[PDB]
Amino acid sequence: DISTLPRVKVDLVKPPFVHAHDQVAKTGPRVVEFTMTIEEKKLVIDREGTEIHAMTFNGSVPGPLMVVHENDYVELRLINPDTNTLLHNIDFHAATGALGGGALTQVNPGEETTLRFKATKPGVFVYHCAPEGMVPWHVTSGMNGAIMVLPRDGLKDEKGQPLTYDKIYYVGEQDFYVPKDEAGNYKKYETPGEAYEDAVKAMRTLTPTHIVFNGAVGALTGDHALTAAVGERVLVVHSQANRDTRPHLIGGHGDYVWATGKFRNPPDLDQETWLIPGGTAGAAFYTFRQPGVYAYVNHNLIEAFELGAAGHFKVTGEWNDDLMTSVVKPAS
Amino acid sequence: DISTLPRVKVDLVKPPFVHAHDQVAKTGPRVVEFTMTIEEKKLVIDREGTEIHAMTFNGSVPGPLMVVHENDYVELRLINPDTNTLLHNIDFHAATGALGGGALTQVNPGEETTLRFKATKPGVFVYHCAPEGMVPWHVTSGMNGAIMVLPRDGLKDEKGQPLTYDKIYYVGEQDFYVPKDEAGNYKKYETPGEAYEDAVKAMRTLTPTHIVFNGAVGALTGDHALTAAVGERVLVVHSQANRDTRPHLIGGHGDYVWATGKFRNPPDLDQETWLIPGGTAGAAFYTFRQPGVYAYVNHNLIEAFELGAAGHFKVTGEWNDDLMTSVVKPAS
Amino acid sequence: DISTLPRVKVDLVKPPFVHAHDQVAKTGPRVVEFTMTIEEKKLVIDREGTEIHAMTFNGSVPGPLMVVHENDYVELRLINPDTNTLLHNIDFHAATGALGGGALTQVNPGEETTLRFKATKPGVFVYHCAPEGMVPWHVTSGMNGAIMVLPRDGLKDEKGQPLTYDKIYYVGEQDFYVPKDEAGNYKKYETPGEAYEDAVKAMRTLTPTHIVFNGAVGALTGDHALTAAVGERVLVVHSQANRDTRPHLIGGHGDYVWATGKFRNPPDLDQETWLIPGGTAGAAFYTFRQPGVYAYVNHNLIEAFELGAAGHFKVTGEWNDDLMTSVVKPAS
Ligand SMILES: [Cu+2]
Ligand SMILES: [Cu+2]
Ligand SMILES: [Cu+2]
Ligand SMILES: [Cu+2]
Ligand SMILES: [Cu+2]
Ligand SMILES: [Cu+2]
Repeated sequence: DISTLPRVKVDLVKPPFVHAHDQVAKTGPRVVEFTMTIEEKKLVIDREGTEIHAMTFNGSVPGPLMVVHENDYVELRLINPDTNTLLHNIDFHAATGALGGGALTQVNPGEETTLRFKATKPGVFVYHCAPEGMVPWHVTSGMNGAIMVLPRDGLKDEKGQPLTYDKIYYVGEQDFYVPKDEAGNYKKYETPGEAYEDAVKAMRTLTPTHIVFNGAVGALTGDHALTAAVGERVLVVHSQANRDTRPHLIGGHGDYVWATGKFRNPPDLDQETWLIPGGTAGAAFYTFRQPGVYAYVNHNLIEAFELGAAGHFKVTGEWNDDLMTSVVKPAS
Repeated sequence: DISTLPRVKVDLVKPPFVHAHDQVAKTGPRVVEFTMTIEEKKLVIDREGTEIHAMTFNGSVPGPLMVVHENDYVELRLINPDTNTLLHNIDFHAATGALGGGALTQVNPGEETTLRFKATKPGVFVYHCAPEGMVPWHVTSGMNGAIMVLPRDGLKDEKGQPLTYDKIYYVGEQDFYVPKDEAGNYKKYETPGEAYEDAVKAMRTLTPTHIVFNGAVGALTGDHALTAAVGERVLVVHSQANRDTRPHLIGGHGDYVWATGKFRNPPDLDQETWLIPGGTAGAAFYTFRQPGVYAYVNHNLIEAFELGAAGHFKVTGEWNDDLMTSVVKPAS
Repeated sequence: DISTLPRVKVDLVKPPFVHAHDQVAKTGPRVVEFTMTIEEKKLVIDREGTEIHAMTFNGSVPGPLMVVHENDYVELRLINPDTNTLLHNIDFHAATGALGGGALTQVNPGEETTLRFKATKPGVFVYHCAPEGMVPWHVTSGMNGAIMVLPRDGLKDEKGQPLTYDKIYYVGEQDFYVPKDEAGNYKKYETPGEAYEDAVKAMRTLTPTHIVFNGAVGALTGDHALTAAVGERVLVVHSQANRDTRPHLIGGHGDYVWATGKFRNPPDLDQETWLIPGGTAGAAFYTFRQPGVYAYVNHNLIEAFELGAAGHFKVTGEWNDDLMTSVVKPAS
């Protein structure tokens, strides 16, 4: 009887941060209540000032990471304010039935809905908007995020020993398909309906114009670089709702990686680069061993360094000359 | 001595259906006899009426699924009728030697050949035509299928317990590269030889114009939707002879997935989306838990919803409100 | 104390060959000394005579395979002769810290540097040049290779039994993005600086013009085909520094495959095709069972047969008619 279960309301946070949670379940199964408000907004996605009409969950690309435990119930109140122009919904890859909830959550502007589903499978999973006839447009406009369903006894390694993270970050990778004129400049549009056929044409090329982390070129750099300390165990959750990606920590590794994100499977060990298929979330665990700057990239290096799929970690602590040293510094 | 083994003749069926077979071998090793007739034919592949010259095994794209057990012999009689215009052959990824049989099966129109090979490795495997100098043209014109080699004691889960399916479907995913003029309209051709250089040019773009299941946009929808009942265990075999794909059951999961199709390996559990590399067949097992419509898609959603890589399951049975429910239906 | 360890100097060889090494470590940990000299040179990459300005480690594309054991130290002297024009460096995916060494190895023409790192994780790993602001240009101009870090007790199968190879080959797969004019012909450039923006434009299309093994179309064919004998156990290491690939041995299999290259993980068994993500090296082990010609390809068959990603094995020995035979040779 679900009415007899504890309810807990979660207040979500902006990626790449993640709301507070317990890795090992400190309660029995609960109904975990989330609220997200859809926001259609202009977003500047690159250094040139290219501005698109983004479709977001909770004002961000990606949408926030939701975190529950296996066999919790997820209850989501989805709000589509009358300041928006489009119909939206939500599909959870974690859920079973009704197109992941999409069939039950169609909200016109000025409407809201509440969906409840049982999180029966542990893993990281994509969620995204999926309105009938317009699915890839919404998804490639930013309307996706992820949900992590932790095993009730937390994460385990390939031998069944606990893996406990000290920090968790969520990197949502977004492929945008900004329509171009024949000279190659980005086109700009007066209404969503007037943009639609050109959006479809741009998507059909299958060639993204931008591939970004946390919604824009350089979003995870500078004052917004990810941080860690030598010796800290960090879990990076990475999602891509539409297109394959291949994350790589430049200077590091994925010590334990669930490339397709599902925690009943033993992790892959010692990965340099891992493939997260389009429509999947993955998770990588690493213990930092050296200080300094790391780049976290999609290792199609064109996608990383020309199209935007690169962020930074800044790591504090002691340098280990046993692991790496310059013997002879560059010289004539 | 192969002459002392039982022979069994199989009558193949059109995808997505699969010929009758036993999951657990009820006989010792056998010579399993198949016959396929090559058919070059016009096929309408989309809702616009785009018509291509398809090259098929047995009149279908994909070719039929063949099913044998490990250490059976597969004996194929391949017929190229004099009504065809091209040289064809067959390469089995399940076979060992002679380019998978391709070197031994070159049949001009009006010729036939019979190949026998030992199915030494259990899994789902691609087969395709591969004529010297013309390989990707034949494959991307539809001339591919798959063969399933079951373990003699049937499928097993990650712990070695039996997995028995109630139903099996074969989804062949086909990438077509229809030549376009500079305005972007599809070109139409008077002879294969006159089409060839433009086919090569179109392929070289590496951008398919269509990506379809069972040979056409919408082929697995409507009266031809896949079916199941709540509680039925379904195995979906999925092949792609040329290009990576990422299957996803919208509203469901891959409970047990062999993404690269080889049954000596433990399956991946609880998958949302799985990556089947180009030139591979994969297999996913799911037990339906909810009724209604499911979409089975390539989760590059542009490929699914704009280029054609989407089918439907219609599932009968009882709705489970514990797994999913609308708490508050969409309202103002 | 690293000064108390044995030092061993390795003399590298040109791919696809690999320098001599022991699979099982016959000494304790060592400092393994390598030297590579950067060479910028013109390379003809296709049958049409398309000539690019390649950037190489040691004069080859790919760079040579380095082979050490887990917990050895790798000491590399990198030389950038004054006959080159560009700044280069080296990033090892096997290393920990300083962007894989890239931050410590920036060498202008006329400079050299020596880097030492501890090879703490067993596997095959990519190395590549990665100069700040120019990374994908150098990598896609050929400046990448791989390093194999063997477990001290050699390779093991999924049950922990030894796997010993008789022969090893290194196949580096290179994606080139040769700039094209609007008619589609390759453009040719007077200086690197004058080529740069067009190189960037070509890369941004995300569509390689050439995808080659060992630096050119047909490099691993004819007198340079890979060789083996029936019954020989062969390990093929395959890297791709920028783009996903899907190797396949036509007529064979990957008996044991580490698709993402890391030997602490059990191998995948009986693979037809495997996915090596961009920025990764993988390794496949096969025991030949049939003589003749095999094709080793990227199984996007357009990439293989139109863009160049195909090589040959020539295998000597006895034909096994039990595994495959022509029953009825092609006839009217
Ligand atoms: Cu939406
Ligand atoms: Cu989805
Ligand atoms: Cu053919
Ligand atoms: Cu093939
Ligand atoms: Cu360089
Ligand atoms: Cu790298």
